[PDB]
Amino acid sequence: ENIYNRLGEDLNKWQALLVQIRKARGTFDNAETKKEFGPVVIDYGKVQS
Amino acid sequence: AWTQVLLPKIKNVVHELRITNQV
Repeated sequence: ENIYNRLGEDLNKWQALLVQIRKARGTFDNAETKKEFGPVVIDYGKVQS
Repeated sequence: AWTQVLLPKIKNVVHELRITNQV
């Protein structure tokens, strides 16, 4: 409801954040399971689904 | 011989099924 009120009657309804959400699907929805970085590996295994 | 192998060292070809944006 907060989002709806904030963006009620946007370009049509949102038309913008419905676009940036698709980009936000990054760091996510990829065959990669654990992001390695040097000797530090952050594993999104439990949250992936 | 290669054919009857298909049906000679053959490489194993593999490909996968995945899903993206729920497709």
